[PDB]
Amino acid sequence: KTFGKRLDIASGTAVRFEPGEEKSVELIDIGGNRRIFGFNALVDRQADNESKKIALHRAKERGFHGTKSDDNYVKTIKE
Amino acid sequence: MKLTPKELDKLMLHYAGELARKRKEKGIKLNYVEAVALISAHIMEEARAGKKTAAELMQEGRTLLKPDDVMDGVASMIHEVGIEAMFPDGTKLVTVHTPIEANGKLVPGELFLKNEDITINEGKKAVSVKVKNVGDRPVQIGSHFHFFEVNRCLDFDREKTFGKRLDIASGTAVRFEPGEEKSVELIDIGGNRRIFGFNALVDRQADNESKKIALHRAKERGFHGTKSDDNYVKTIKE
Amino acid sequence: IIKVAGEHNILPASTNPTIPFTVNTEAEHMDMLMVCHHLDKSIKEDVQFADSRIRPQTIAAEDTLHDMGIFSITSSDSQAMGRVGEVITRTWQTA
Ligand SMILES: Cc1cc(C)cc(-n2ccnc2SCC(=O)NO)c1
Ligand code: NI
Repeated sequence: KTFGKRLDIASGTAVRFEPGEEKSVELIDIGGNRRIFGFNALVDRQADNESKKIALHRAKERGFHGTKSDDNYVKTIKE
Repeated sequence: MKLTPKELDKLMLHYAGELARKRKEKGIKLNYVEAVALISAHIMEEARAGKKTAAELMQEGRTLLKPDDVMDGVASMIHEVGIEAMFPDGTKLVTVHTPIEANGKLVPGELFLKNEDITINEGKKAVSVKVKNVGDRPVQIGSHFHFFEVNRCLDFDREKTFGKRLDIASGTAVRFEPGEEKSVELIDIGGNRRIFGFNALVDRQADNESKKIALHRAKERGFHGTKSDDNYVKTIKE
Repeated sequence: IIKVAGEHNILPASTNPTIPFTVNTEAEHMDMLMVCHHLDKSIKEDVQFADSRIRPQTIAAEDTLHDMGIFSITSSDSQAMGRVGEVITRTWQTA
C-alpha cells in the first residue's frame, strides 16, 4: 500500500520510531514525473503498476518485512 | 645439394666428434666438450645406419666412455646429452642419461650444506580435512590455489576451507586418483586476503560476510559438499 | 496498441490520414491495405488479417482522445500513408 508514496508532513521534518514502538502515519503520492532512482535500488525506473511487481519481488528476496508477493513469479527480460 | 642451416650445424658437430675420437685414440683424457661431442656424433651415425631404435640408442650411449677415459670432474658435469637424429621414420629426439660414472673427488660447483631443516609457514596453525574424489578423472591441486574453489567433483566439507590453501612446499602438489580418499592440511591465506579469480566464487575481500555469498554461489553451481541453508537473503551486490 | 497512450513514459502521436473520422475513411484505408500487402478477397486468411487491421472502433475513438488531451502530437507519415501538406489543416478540422 506504500508504493510510490511519501510522508504527509512539513518538508524537512521527520518521524521517529523507538525499538518496539508502533504507530500510524499518513502517506501521499509522490509528485512530478514519478521517476524513482536510488534509496535501496528497489525500483530505479518509472513508478507504475508494472514496476510494482518487480519491486515487491526484489523486496521479498532481500528480506524486507511485510512484503507479500505471490509464488510462481514470472520474470521479464529486464529486471 | 640444397643444404639447410640444420645440415651445416650437424656437419660441424660431426667433425667435432671426430676430433674427440682421434684424441681418445692417442691416449689423451677427454674434457667436457670432447665427451659431449663424441657421444652426440656416435648417436647420429647409428641413427643414419637405420638398424636400431631410439630406445636402444638411449642405452647404447651409456657404454661409450669408461670412467678412466675422461679428466677428473667431467662425469659430475654431464647430467644428460640430447641430440636429434633422422631415423628411417623421421627426426626423433634421443636423450642419454648419466653417460659416465665418476672416479675422482673433484666436483665443480659443489654445494656444502648445513644439516638443519627449514621450517616453512611459521606461525600458521593448520587444520585437517578429509577429501574424496567421486569423479572418474584424476585431479591435482597446487600449493597456493584457493582450496574452497577446487574441482566440483571433489567431495569435502567446503565451509571449513574458506580462505585457506595447502600447507606444503611452494610449487609442489597433491594428487587425487578416481575413487581416492585422503586427508590434507590447510592454512590461512596471507597478505591482504583479497581473492580474485579461480572460479569467480569470491572476487572480493575474504571475510565472514563474503563466505555466505560464496557458499550460496557454490551450491547453485553444484560444488560437492557445500552446505548453505534454505531461505537465503540476497544483498544489493552479489 | 492504443492502450499505451495512457502510460506515463509514453509520448503518443497520431498521423493525419485517420483524422478527422469521415464516412470515406474506412473504405479508403481498406483498399490501401489490400494494394500494399497484395491481398486477395478469395483467401480466408487475408480477409481475417485485414479485418483485424483497420478497426473503425479505435479510429472513431482517436478523435475524442485528441479532444481529451490523451494524444499529444500530430504528424504526417509522408508518402507512406500520410499527406505532408495537410498536418495543420487536419488538426484544425479535427478541432
Ligand atoms: C494501412 C497501410 C497503408 C500503406 C500505404 C502501407 C502499409 N504497409 C504495407 C506494408 N507494411 C505497411 S505498415 C508501414 C507504414 O505504412 N508506416 O510505417 C499499410
Ligand atoms: Ni511511417
